[PDB]
Amino acid sequence: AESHRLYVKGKHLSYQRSKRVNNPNVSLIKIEGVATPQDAQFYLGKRIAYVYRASKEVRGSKIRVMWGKVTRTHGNSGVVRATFRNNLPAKTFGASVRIFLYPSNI
Amino acid sequence: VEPVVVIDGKGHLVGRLASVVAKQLLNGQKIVVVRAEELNISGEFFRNKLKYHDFLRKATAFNKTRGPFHFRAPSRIFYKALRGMVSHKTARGKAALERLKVFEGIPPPYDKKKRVVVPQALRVLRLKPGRKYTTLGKLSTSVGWKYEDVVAKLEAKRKVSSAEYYAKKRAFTKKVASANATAAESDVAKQLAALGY
Amino acid sequence: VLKKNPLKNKQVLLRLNPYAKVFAAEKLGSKKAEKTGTKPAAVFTETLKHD
Amino acid sequence: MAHFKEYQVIGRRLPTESVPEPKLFRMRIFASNEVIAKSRYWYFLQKLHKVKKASGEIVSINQINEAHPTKVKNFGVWVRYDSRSGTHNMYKEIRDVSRVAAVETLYQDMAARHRARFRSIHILKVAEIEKTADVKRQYVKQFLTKDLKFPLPHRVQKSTKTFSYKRPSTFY
Amino acid sequence: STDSIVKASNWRLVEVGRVVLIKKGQSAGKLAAIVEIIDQKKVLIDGPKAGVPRQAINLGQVVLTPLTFALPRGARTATVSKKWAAAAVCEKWAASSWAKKIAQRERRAALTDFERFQVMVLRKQKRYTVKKALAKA
Amino acid sequence: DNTLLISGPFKVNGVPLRRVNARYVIATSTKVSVEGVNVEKFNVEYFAKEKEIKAERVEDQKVVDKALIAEIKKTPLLKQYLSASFSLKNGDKPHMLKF
RNA sequence: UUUGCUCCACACAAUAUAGAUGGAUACGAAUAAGGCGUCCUUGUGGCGUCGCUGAACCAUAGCAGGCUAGCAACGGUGCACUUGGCGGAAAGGCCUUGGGUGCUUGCUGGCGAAUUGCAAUGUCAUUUUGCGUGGGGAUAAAUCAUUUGUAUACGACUUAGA
RNA sequence: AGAACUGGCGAUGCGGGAUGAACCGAACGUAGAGUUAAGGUGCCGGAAUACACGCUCAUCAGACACCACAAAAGGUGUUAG
RNA sequence: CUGGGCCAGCAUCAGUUUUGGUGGCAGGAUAAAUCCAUAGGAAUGUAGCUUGCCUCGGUAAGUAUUAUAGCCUGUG
Repeated sequence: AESHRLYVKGKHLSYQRSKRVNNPNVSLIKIEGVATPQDAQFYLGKRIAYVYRASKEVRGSKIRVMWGKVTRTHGNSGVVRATFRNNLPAKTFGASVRIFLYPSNI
Repeated sequence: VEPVVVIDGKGHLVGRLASVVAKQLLNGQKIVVVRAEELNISGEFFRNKLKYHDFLRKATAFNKTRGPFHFRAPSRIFYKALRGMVSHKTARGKAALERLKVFEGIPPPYDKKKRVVVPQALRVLRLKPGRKYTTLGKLSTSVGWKYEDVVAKLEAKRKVSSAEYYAKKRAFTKKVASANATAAESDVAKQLAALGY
Repeated sequence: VLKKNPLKNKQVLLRLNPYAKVFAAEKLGSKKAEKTGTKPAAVFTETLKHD
Repeated sequence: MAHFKEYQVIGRRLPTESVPEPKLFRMRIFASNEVIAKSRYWYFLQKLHKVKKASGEIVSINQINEAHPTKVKNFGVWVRYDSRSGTHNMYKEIRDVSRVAAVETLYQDMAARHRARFRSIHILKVAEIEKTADVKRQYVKQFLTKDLKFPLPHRVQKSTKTFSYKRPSTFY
Repeated sequence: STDSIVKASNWRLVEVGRVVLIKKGQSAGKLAAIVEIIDQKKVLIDGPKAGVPRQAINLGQVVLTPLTFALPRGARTATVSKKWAAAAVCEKWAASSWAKKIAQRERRAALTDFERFQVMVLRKQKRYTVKKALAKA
Repeated sequence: DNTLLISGPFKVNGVPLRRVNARYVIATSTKVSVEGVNVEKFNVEYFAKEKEIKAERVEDQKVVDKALIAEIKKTPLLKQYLSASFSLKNGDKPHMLKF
């Protein structure tokens, strides 16, 4: 109980985009340990959270969370696509993100 | 999958190392590259020196001080290859970069910290045998880098220290693998083997 | 108000075209062919395998 | 022009009351699908008989499978082709397990060495070479010697991950 | 010294009877034998026992093993089997670290979560008795 | 109401009889016999919201648990297994692991 | 200038953060060659073994990890002390000796957990900065003005004045 | 500089050709999901440091239509004929 | 404290779509192979045999077409 994590780590790389136009509506996530679209199929539909600090407390907390979910895979190397209730801020390209194991249809 | 990754520059091909190290920064991973002076470039030394001179001719004509800066140190020759592969003028660019350090030799904390290689940028895996190449240290020196010998001196001093260290290590790992031997074949050991351990 | 596709949705599949009911029931989207032995003649194989 | 299959194409001129039953001609054509093969049939027939496919018909088209698709053979290959500055005949040899396998390397080789795309080459003949040492070409003879063995020095293994915690070796 | 000493790289040779381990494809994981050399890049292989179909293969999707057995070149599948068996090839392979690690790694991967837990508990037991040893001599 | 009735057992890891949703669960392959366990009475209205803790709840927990614990014990390290929390270690790949 | 100033402890309010959530786990060197183990003439030596990836190794069970009783070791690990040493490339860290103290899931018991109601906000990190207490500590200068002319367009420079 | 037929630009954004009136793709109400075109997929940058057979080493290599030039003539460089 | 209102999770569907696992059929040289039977061959010639070489273990040439390995071709 050194470890308590029940999510897989991921990184927020980019919005969906062509060379010169981006689409903030979809985000591209690289899930740790996932190298192929075949592997990434496991994570589709799972929930993600981006988790951040703020100065103003809300429900007596300075931690905040943006939720979303993995929607399809992306390209040939396990990258995955994700939509969020809001839209990841963009300063967060490179930030860590958390990919849960539910909804589980193990 | 590590807070900081430390790469041994040795036997690595600049551009391919630069390519991987740059993607690493843009994805959030801190990198420090050491031993930048034993980095290679493919194709023999005369061509690479020649190239560096073509780069030397470029300066702002009216004020050479505002025109391109020609960095001669191996670490910094590498930093140039990298920088060109990152949108270094945007905010996100500067952030990516700030996650990265380059050194000639391997200066302390890193000296007692593990280093990794990057196979897809490793020359011996990459260059076809017979193909001529260039040591970055030798190249720098010839275009004005001052500290080849200083870093050489420091490295041998370091390497002596590292040997002693590695020798204690091995000796210790003897005692362990020895004194293990008894437990190594014990009922618990047979159980672990049943589950692959 | 909504086009339903008989190719998914067996209900409208059955609405247009019954038969489907028997088609499925009898299989026949599978269905073994008879069996004959007829051999090709000499000349057909001579020239298949010619040069 | 791809992963090749070899076809028998058999065709003929359309019947006339004057000549019902006109003569039948066959070609063996290497192509990837049958639409190409019949195209190819007509391309050659038109250069060899007065006929356009508008006056003829294809009577049969049948894939010819390799008889011994795991015996290794040495093939003689005869080829006509266009260079940027003329046109040339050329004999080459290829070692392989099937004509279809041989022909495909013929095409890659004509591309590599002579910059000949497919439109520019005609396969003239392709033939298993019966007796060893009717083999004429060094770079295939080399493989025919008794108790042939060789190493494969300097092995590079592909890595699954970007960093590695050991300096690799090329040892085979 | 006074003999001429020359250490010579002891490469696994591509040769009839050389046994190889197939890296890729559908026969990935299985052993086959080189039957006939095609060129510097291709060979005919055949793995009757592991049920890998006699086929021309590119050497890059195969990995040479140290094992080799007597096999006349060109040998058809039937006599490949007879010979492979006569030679006791699987016996030799199984005995290798190489084959053992593959097996080890395979077994680990099949472990249940409960099983993973037991390995933990057992490890902690072994550890314990080890650290007191590694402390006495 | 589609849910899964869950136990623990309480004495083993402090989880009471409880509703759990099936999409938030991984099913291990490890399995205890549940033959001698009552369980008939438990349903949606059992959990119905009508602070305290009902005496029935506390007694049903003991009824169900005693039998479960009696089964769990016949298999070494099962108790301990269930007392111990699950987590991902560095290295774990959910899409690979067996459970 | 009246408030002061500084280092260490742990204590409250603001504040920021390119993004902790089991461990950045140290030979060097070659790659048409090497690692490791062992022997010795300590070598371009002999014998053995390994690779084919870290899919490793180490750690990991307990109210986010509570309360209580023992057995067996005498180990492990944390903490704050302590005996030696080593580290200047940016050493600011490393190895060591000796006890003390907490924990110990090596093993065997006795309790606890619910109702946070079928997921949602539920582990606290480290930066500054203002204040609060108790201890140790320390007790200046620079600028303007005045002046020199080795200086100077003005600033600037360089001198001198208790 | 001047004609022929058609298609364009002009009157027209959009995706590609770094850039660009006219090339390639494709023409345009406000949006969601999917799929593609032309063009791409080491890194800048979304996408295989993919797979396969060759060829090439340049003390001035080479790297993609329109297109941002190169010839006669030579080489015991190396390849295949 | 209910109710609205809105927001969310799960379930059963409907529309669109994307990505897997699996069953049954058809065709062709009624795939070609492999495998089996048989005829016939050869060489990058297996066993024998011959003769010098031996350390007499083995060996080199030569004979020899299945034998103390095997392969190729036809037909079935």
